[PDB]
Amino acid sequence: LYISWFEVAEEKETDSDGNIIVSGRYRTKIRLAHLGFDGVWSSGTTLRE
Amino acid sequence: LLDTQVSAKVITSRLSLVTQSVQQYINRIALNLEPGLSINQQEATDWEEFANRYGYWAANQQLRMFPEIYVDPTLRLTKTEFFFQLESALNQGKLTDD
Amino acid sequence: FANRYGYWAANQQLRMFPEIYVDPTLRLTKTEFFFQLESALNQGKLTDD
Amino acid sequence: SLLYELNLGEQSFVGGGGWNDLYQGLMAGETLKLALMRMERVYVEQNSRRQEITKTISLKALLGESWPAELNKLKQKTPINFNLEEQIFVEDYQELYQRRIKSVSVSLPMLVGPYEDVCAQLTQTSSSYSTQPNQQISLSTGVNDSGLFMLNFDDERFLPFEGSGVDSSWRLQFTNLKQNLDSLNDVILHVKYTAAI
Amino acid sequence: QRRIKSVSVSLPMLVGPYEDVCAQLTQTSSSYSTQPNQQISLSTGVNDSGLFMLNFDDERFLPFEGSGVDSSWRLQFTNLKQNLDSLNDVILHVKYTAAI
Amino acid sequence: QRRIKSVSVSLPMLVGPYEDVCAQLTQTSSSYST
Amino acid sequence: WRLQFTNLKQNLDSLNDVILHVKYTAAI
Amino acid sequence: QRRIKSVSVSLPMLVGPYEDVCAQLTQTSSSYST
Amino acid sequence: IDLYGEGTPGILYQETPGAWWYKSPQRQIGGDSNAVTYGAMKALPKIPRLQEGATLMDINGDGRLDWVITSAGVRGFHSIHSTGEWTHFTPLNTLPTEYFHPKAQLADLVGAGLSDLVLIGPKSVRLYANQQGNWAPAQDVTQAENVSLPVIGIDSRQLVAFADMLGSGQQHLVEITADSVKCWPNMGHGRFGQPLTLEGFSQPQTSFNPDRVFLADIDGSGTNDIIYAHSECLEIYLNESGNRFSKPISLLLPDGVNFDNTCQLQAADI
Amino acid sequence: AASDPIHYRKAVFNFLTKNIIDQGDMEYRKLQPSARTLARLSYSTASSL
Amino acid sequence: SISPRGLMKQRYQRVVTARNASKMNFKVPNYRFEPMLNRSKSGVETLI
Amino acid sequence: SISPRGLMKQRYQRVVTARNASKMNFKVPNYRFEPMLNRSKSGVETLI
Repeated sequence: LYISWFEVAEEKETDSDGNIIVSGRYRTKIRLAHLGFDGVWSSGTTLRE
Repeated sequence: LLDTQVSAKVITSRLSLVTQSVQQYINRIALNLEPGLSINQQEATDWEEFANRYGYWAANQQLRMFPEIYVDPTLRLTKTEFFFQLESALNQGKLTDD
Repeated sequence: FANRYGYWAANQQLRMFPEIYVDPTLRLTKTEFFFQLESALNQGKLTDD
Repeated sequence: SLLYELNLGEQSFVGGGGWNDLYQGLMAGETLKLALMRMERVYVEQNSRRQEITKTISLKALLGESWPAELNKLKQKTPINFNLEEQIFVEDYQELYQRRIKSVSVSLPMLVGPYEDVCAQLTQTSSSYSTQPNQQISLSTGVNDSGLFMLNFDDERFLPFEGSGVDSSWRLQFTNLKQNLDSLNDVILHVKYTAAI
Repeated sequence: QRRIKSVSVSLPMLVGPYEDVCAQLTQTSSSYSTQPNQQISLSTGVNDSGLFMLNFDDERFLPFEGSGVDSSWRLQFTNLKQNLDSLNDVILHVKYTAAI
Repeated sequence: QRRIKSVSVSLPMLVGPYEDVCAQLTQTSSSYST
Repeated sequence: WRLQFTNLKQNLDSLNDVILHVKYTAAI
Repeated sequence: QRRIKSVSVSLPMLVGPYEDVCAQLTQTSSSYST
Repeated sequence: IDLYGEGTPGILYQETPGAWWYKSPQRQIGGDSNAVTYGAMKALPKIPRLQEGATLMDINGDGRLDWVITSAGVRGFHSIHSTGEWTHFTPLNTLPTEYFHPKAQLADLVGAGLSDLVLIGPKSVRLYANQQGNWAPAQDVTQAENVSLPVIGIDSRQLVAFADMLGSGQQHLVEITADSVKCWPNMGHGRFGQPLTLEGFSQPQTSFNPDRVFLADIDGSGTNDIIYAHSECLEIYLNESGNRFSKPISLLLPDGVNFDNTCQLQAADI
Repeated sequence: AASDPIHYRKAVFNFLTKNIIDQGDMEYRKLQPSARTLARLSYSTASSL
Repeated sequence: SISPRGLMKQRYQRVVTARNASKMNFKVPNYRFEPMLNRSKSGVETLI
Repeated sequence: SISPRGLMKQRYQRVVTARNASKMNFKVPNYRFEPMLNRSKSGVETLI
């Protein structure tokens, strides 16, 4: 088995000193884990950013 | 079949050699040789677990026959942590209705 | 080797042998490289790394 | 000493300046207390049940067919160089994250009779891999000689080889008090060692 | 209550001088409870603790004090390419404690 | 004065070189105490 | 000294001489 | 000087594995003392 | 022990710094040929003598004692001639056991002269393997479950022996109370038969103790005979044909002597 | 010799190969009803010489 | 069949081992707090 | 030839020993720090 999840990574990215804008520049965690055959799902990895 | 010059006037059974040869075939597929339907591993394992041998297979047949005589599920395939919880209950202290 | 026939003889044998059993599990050649290698060999359990 | 147990390699925690001219060095002890405590932390952290086991060896078996001449010259009255091979030792439990010497004992097949002079000396020439002054042990007394009447104590005298690298080479001798030791077979070794999983 | 104290183990074999009695054991797990030094090598044959010691209170210990009595295991005899072919069954000697 | 220090107990049988000696004992009471 | 044994109906009739193991110290 | 350190004592009889032994002893006095 | 091909033994007080004082029987001067006495000691150049299972026996069946080596890791022996020739050390691919408990150490039933060790008792039979002081693997067997189980080491006013009250030469198992005695038919490999009782003995059982008891055959048949001690006597029970026991003989001790737990009986051909 | 600049060292490969088949032979020395079977690799090896 | 019962027992342990292996934690040298109590209290008073 | 292997091993030890003999250092009584800790700490507080 394999499982996957995707933390938004709403990147705070203003030009201004305050970083109120969280898009305009951006990222996102793409993640998955295979099930270890022991049942311990692998710690998981980032498939891409 | 494993058709060998070995003779020694040894008596041998058609049944038995046929069986053995079938096993050969099975194994020639179990290990990747000429492309065979190497079935899913659980089936293959059942092969080595029971069909590997007459008495093994025979016992397997016996079980699969038995409606119930002695299946006596003091343990079982079935499980949930319920089962270990149950065990914990069993093993704690001395037994009581509670 | 020349102290004795068989002593000398064995010397000759080796000096004949192109290779049969020289099998350099060890060897005259050395550098601290060699003890380093050994250290790698003897630490823990073997692995590609 | 902490490093001899810890064997983490050289790092230092003690520092100078505890003494100071102007400030008359008022806090050096506190500095030490700091070091001490953290080291204590490390101590309890790394002292870790470390796996221990012990084997025994024939020197004949180790030396192979040179043994007869070798045994012979040891019958003769001379000191004799000697070796130990780490990999051979490592032939067992050949997996542990660390390997090191604990201790050892040794003994001979006596024929001396009721009380007579068991007498010899031994030292590692070197545990070439590791990390004169009392790295030697005389022998007598026969059975499983520690060269030390003791019972796995922990204080002042110890085997000249505690924590040694399992690699070691040796120098050995029997002290000829103009007396026969010729009727002798091989020695046997009782070697003791420890290892990190 | 019921819990593990401790254990020793032994093998019967007719065996000769200075030979490698040599083995290893771990619980894979005491699944009920509550690698890092959870295993014990063996070289005594008799009453093997894997540990020259006498019920001390300090540092050298079984890999296994206080364990749940539930445990499963993985065992091995290290083949220093030597005979074992005569062997006969282990005896185990387990040590445990319990609240009334 | 008179009082109990300790005690031990044993039984006439070899169960075997390892075998299952297994039993339990308690005083129900040392009716006199203190 | 005064010495005794308690009668508990035992095999007293069998007995025979005692042995003492006395321990002492002395200044040179 | 001379003084008592300690002492032990024992009796011959093969009484038996479980059988009674029942003696008591005291010095009446170590008339010389101190 | 007799070492010197003697047929009768030298006394030999001998220890770890051991004296080797081989005080041994010599003819008395004068008198008949039968006159004998024990002369001077002789210490000798000798083995490590310590921490080894170091012990007396010829084990290989050599007519020469085989002074035992079994220490921590170290196993073998040294052989001693009638000449006192302590041979060089003997590693032999010996295969000694765990000796787990020395309790119940078997010896005889493997075979006369080639005695071998088996820790054993109820419901099971460990197996020997000694040949002439070497071994095959040992094994497991049992005699049939109906057969009564001889069992070792319970001190409850009783005695055990591997001893041939039957005088076959097979030192049959016997169990001996103050009231009953029982002997197992030799079945050699892996077995005994159901045991037979013997009759012709009792003692006041509440007055009894284990030991105070001695076991030598004295009728010369092989049927091991029995002696008990008494406050001023010995009681000697003699085996009827290997089957029962005669009325015990009452032997007064030497005058003024009484035997007790310090005292040690023995039998040897003086 | 142990150093000689010569192909003799191939003897190594020869050895290695025999070791391979020898290993197989031993696992076939184990009781197994597929008692010829994978020994076919022992065949292949041997025949490779 | 008891053999599959064996087998099921074993891999049951294994699957429980999936959780427990963490729970194994790093349970320290036994009996070690009792003396450690001393050192610790020394520290605390040092603070005083 | 294994005998020259012996010999080479041995003087290999010797040549490494050229380095190691110093490294042997003056490695003190075992575990001596554990009790000495007490003496040392006594000194340090003494300073106070």
